[PDB]
Amino acid sequence: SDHVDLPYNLTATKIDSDVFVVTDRDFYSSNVLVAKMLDGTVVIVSSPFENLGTQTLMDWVAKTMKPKKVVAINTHFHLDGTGGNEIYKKMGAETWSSDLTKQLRLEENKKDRIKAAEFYKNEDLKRRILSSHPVPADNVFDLKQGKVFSFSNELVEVSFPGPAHSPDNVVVYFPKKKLLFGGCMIKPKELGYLGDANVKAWPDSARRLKKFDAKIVIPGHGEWGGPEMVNKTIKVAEKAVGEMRL
Ligand SMILES: [Cl-]
Ligand SMILES: [Cl-]
Ligand SMILES: [Zn+2]
Ligand SMILES: [Zn+2]
Ligand SMILES: [Zn+2]
Repeated sequence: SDHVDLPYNLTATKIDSDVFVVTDRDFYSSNVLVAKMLDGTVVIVSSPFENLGTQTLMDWVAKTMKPKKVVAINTHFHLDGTGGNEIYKKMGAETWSSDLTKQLRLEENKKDRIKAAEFYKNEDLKRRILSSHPVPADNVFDLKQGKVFSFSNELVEVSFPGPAHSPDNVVVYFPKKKLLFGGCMIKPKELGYLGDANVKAWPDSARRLKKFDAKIVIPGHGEWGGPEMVNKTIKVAEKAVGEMRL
């Protein structure tokens, strides 16, 4: 069997030695990367949307990886990105995002909760959303400068290719495994939710991802693939630019 099932319909799939994709199937099949470094540090990129999914993920991480330390990197300000911060903190993980991601999270938190919960089209999901209280990351770097983590010389590179799915979207590259977590700016079929998107800039932003020697590219939603994920995304963004007359 090619996956393991967790509570709240999370799925964990192994894509490499020490690398898993955990997918929150209740909330739009949101992908979270979990990569164990050689020195025992567990790096988590993105998050499930809310507290029950995040707690389920961390339970599974503690059990299966026995991390010496966990570092969680928010990819953008949406809930698939910041929705895990509350539980990441409570479970002793070190949470990181860009400054802009933190600011947009704080701004989003001012919006009327009830109205914002209407996006969700099943009552249990709405309830879980309202039951959580998303917070920004505790640690912050400058968006345009990005940040390189070093775990005993194993590098994790976070960088900002430009606005696309959102103004703050960052990618996470692991040069050792040639792994790019492109997040929600990887859209090989259709762009999806446009509420924070910059469609006109998206082709150029995705194009900057081509410099990464990626064996595997992981999107925010749906199945992962190779370097071609980026090229498809550019084609998709460019088609949208055309249809919207931008
Ligand atoms: Cl929110
Ligand atoms: Cl998305
Ligand atoms: Zn199953
Ligand atoms: Zn998003
Ligand atoms: Zn997303």
